[PDB]
Amino acid sequence: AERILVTGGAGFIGSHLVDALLAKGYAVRVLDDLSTGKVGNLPMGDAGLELLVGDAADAALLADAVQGCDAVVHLAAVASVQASVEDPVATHQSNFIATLRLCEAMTAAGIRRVVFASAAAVYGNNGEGTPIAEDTPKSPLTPFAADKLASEYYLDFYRRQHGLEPVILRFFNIFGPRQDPSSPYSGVISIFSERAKAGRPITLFGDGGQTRDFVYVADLVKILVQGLESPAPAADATNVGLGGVTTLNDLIGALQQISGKPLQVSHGATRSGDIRHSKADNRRLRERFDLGTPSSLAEGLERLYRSL
Amino acid sequence: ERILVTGGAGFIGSHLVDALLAKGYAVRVLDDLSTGKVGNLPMGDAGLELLVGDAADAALLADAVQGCDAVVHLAAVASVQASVEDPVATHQSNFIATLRLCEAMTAAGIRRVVFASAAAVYGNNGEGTPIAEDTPKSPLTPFAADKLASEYYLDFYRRQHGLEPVILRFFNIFGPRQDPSSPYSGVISIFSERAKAGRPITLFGDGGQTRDFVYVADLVKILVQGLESPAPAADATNVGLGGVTTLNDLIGALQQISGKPLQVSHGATRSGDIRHSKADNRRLRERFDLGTPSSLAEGLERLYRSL
Ligand SMILES: NC(=O)c1ccc[n+]([C@@H]2O[C@H](COP(=O)([O-])OP(=O)(O)OC[C@H]3O[C@@H](n4cnc5c(N)ncnc54)[C@H](O)[C@@H]3O)[C@@H](O)[C@H]2O)c1
Ligand SMILES: NC(=O)c1ccc[n+]([C@@H]2O[C@H](COP(=O)([O-])OP(=O)(O)OC[C@H]3O[C@@H](n4cnc5c(N)ncnc54)[C@H](O)[C@@H]3O)[C@@H](O)[C@H]2O)c1
Ligand SMILES: CC(=O)N[C@H]1[C@@H](OP(=O)(O)OP(=O)(O)OC[C@H]2O[C@@H](n3ccc(=O)[nH]c3=O)[C@H](O)[C@@H]2O)O[C@H](CO)[C@H](O)[C@@H]1O
Repeated sequence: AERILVTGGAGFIGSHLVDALLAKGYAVRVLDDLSTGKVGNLPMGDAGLELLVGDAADAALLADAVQGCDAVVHLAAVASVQASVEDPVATHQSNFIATLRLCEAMTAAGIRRVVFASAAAVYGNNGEGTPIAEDTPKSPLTPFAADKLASEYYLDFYRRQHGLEPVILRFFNIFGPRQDPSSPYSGVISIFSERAKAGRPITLFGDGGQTRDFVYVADLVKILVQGLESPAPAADATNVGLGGVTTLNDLIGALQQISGKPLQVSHGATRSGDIRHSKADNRRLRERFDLGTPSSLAEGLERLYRSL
Repeated sequence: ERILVTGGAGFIGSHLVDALLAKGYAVRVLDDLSTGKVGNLPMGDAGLELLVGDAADAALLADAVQGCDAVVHLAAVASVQASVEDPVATHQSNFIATLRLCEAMTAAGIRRVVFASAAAVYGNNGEGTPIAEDTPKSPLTPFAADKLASEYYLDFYRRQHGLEPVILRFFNIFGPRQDPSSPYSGVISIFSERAKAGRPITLFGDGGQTRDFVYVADLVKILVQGLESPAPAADATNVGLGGVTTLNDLIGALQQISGKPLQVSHGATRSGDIRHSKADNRRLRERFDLGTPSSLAEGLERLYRSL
């Protein structure tokens, strides 16, 4: 049985990927420092699962972790953009050095396929209010965003210089069960859903007209598995957004209806770094992957709410 | 007023150090002497202070910026090929040193930093076209990705912490003290050393390739203006002259300077070589006082006369 190394596999997106890889018959090795990841997210009773707790920027750990692995999915990073604004030096280790060290370890081990979690943040404000195509000029505004873009550049260098096979995916806004809502900068759907379940007020920053291209985690996981299994993945990046439009106000009403309970909406000022309109151009994604019928917002919110 | 020059013992840096001392600045050099040479520096000037160490070293940088009014950040492993051979080690010099400097400048309250970026951030996208600053980016090596990442971090420190970066993308700089010791050294430093020594040169390709060559003294003038301008622009500026010199032109010009003919061996075209590279220097002309730059023949004669 083939083995998949998944960095950041104990986190929100990773642990769902781990569940799906195991069900398909893969062996899975998780590398995670448990900074936001959780052992309780993993099916520790699965004989096909191994867990290494450590830093993904640690070259000695990566030299051990890649041995016996046939492919990689690189999800480890400090996901909070705001954390990179507060501490660019520390987060640069997790958000870029880990990518560089993984490229070194994969090339030494002879492993070619790596699926990489890049981010819509590399566009910055360029293309706002339009479907953002992948060749939109880049404008990373934070150390996180610049580190994701730098990661793409280095992955492409190892592709051309050393035969690596990167699958670069720029996630738009992912949501669903296990997304951690404990931070004021957690994803808005995890925060809003947690408050609605508890019967407590949510806070809306701005007028609510901001739009996001939300993707339910199970649809992203399908794309991640396809990235591991495709015979000759494209060299350049692929947006993972649906090209859908959801205002925060749409989200508030849909969530309130699903919860069956009243929802108080308090106000706060528009966030300083807030992009108003964000939407992916889905053409490369629809050409390169079989999306099937993705979950609608309502379907994804219901699955989230019913899990808590 | 004291200026910190990281990489100040190198080719461009030491010419800058000379100019800054001549203008009355005190100058502090931070250099690890990997390629820089103390012989490039006017040691015992009494306005010159030399620190030897790693520009990525946090504690050394904290000392180096203390008492400094401005910074020129030239330290990097200049060789693209060394970054191909060792991405991990060169990332420390080519990017971490920039991040650590941003941190040290913010803590010490120093705003102005002139930064040596590079035409390599464009990859091959500039082939055959005047290369403007919004030419799409395609850094092909760790060196080029690190220069561009340095740019992005510098802009983040500008918006988040009040830094004043002057981002300059150098095209093909040449002149005295440029190390001709590598096969990948600048073509002018290699051809000039061979012409002075009366030894054959190797031309990779047909010699029709064109480059936008900039004599180091003209770049140094731009660097000083970056330090002294009252309100520099936030985005990058290409440093080229918009000049077009074929390698066959360069060979003929050097033959005429040296007085002897140059034997020219024929090599294959380098893989990935850009055939036609020219800056669109409109932003340079608008933001800086270019005066009358040295022609190629002028810069070649000054280089050749110093060998
Ligand atoms: N909307 C989204 O969720 C979204 C959007 C764009 C990009 N991404 C990217 O997707 C990936 C997964 O994010 P997520 O939403 O599941 O959040 P997450 O925080 O739950 O997952 C991040 C995981 O990485 C682990 N990790 C962090 N630093 C590490 C290190 N130095 N060494 C080892 N493990 C480390 C954490 O413990 C956690 O399990 C990240 O790269 C993130 O930046 C997510
Ligand atoms: N045509 C060109 O010469 C050209 C073109 C584009 C960019 N640049 C950039 O201009 C700057 C100067 O390059 P140069 O042509 O003068 O070459 P150079 O090698 O002579 O100068 C580089 C200097 O930086 C120093 N240095 C290197 N790593 C260091 C470290 N970790 N800590 C401290 N000092 C360190 C070296 O000792 C040397 O003195 C570099 O950033 C280079 O990438 C040059
Ligand atoms: C010295 C230098 O800064 N080189 C940089 C410059 O390369 P460039 O190719 O622009 O400059 P170069 O000086 O390395 O070479 C210019 C031309 O001369 C040719 N040639 C060179 C040596 C020789 O002995 N014979 C010969 O024919 C060479 O193949 C090339 O066609 O720009 C690139 C980015 O786009 C990289 O940043 C390179 O590192």
